[PDB]
Amino acid sequence: MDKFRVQGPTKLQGEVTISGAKNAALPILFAALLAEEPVEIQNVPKLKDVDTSMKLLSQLGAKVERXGSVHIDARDVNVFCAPYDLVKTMRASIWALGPLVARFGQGQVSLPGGCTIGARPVDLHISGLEQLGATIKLEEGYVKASVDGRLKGAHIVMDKVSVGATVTIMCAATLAEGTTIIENAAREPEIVDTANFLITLGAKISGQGTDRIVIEGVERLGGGVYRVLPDRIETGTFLVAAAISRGKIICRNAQPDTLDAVLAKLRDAGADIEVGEDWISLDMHGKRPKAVNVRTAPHPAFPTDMQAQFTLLNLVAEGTGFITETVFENRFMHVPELSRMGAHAEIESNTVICHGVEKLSGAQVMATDLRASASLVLAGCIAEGTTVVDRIYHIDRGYERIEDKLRALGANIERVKGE
Ligand SMILES: CC(=O)N[C@H]1[C@@H](OP(=O)(O)OP(=O)(O)OC[C@H]2O[C@@H](n3ccc(=O)[nH]c3=O)[C@H](O)[C@@H]2O)O[C@H](CO)[C@@H](O)[C@@H]1O
Ligand SMILES: *[C@H](C)[C@H](O)P(=O)(O)O
Repeated sequence: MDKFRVQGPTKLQGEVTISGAKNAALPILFAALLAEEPVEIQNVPKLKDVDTSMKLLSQLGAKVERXGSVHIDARDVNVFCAPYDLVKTMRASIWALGPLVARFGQGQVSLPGGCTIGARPVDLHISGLEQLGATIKLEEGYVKASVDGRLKGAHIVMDKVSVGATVTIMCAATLAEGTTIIENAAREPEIVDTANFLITLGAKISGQGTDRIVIEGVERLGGGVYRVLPDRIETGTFLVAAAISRGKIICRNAQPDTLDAVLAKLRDAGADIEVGEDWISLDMHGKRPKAVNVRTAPHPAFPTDMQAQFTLLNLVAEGTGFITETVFENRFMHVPELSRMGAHAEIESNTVICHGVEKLSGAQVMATDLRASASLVLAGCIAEGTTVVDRIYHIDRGYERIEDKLRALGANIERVKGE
């Protein structure tokens, strides 16, 4: 099992080109199960979850290939049970269910996996599909859905905001008979990107990006060419990397408007930020960041996917700052690991109270999920001495070539294999 050995401290500065969003590429790949003409998806990041999704789609009978772009021809899909091994390793696999039921009248998918940061039920996906007319039963761990004929449009008032369930309902509604209105819909940029991809195929959707999405079902979806938007979490991760190391960075192929909350908190931390049509620059002017208070919540509020990274920022910042996590109930595993590197923090229920220190010390650490693992690698870059982050395959799920990108910013990092 691979690890990253990092030698610190190193000031991270330079430039990085942001890859396509992990969390837009994934729902779009599964939405392609609805397409009855070939599709070309551009700017797809080379990530472990994308590899898993391509294999999963192939096992359903879709013809899939890639490089920068992924090409999919789902016209001959003929298997409606997703394979357990591919389903259980990530969260995105749940998105195979809705398209299979909407287009073929049936689908079976085991409960998903992915980030171990909460119980992560899928009750809202099930409830939404049931409201669209699907009959669903859970048996031996598989969610089995079916419908005789087409799904039927419905006015669905989500009783909890959910990125994934909004996607499931929106995608399935594109082939339903009639109009579907999703209330309390998640507004994330990836939902807007998935909607625009579906519209490219011929779907009729409006309201994406707002709390109310209206879908008018059509008989079938066609094909198209679509470019995935930039990864806002990767962008935020590199901006934090520059901030905590008192450096400067320019992120290219970025989309500033997907990061209003994050950029505002970085400015509160003392960063000098400028933005262009497709880039973001951050300069600390050699200064240590100032601690900030943060509360995660659904988009456009501060994203839970940037929470571990900002915990790190506060732990090396000037002063005390808190990080309140309201979206997931078990997303503080990075804290005890950063404490072993010399950080000072206390956890009070859903909030981490951070007291910034001047410098961290290298240590052997390990994170059990994607963003926590990336945060430990960033800590290693600025810590004094050697840090070894174990189980880094978690990072591969959401970052394309983080090693090369950090190295280009000045990091001393090596991927060590086999012990
Ligand atoms: C593959 C992907 O896109 N992953 C992202 C997606 O995950 P994901 O789609 O799983 O996020 P959700 O928004 O659905 O989850 C938010 C909250 O709702 C709860 N919930 C969710 C679904 C459901 O059926 N029932 C339920 O109770 C969750 O367990 C959590 O407490 O959005 C999260 C929140 O921005 C991100 O952190 C993930 O990186
Ligand atoms: C970590 C939360 C990842 O983004 P997911 O794919 O498991 O959601």
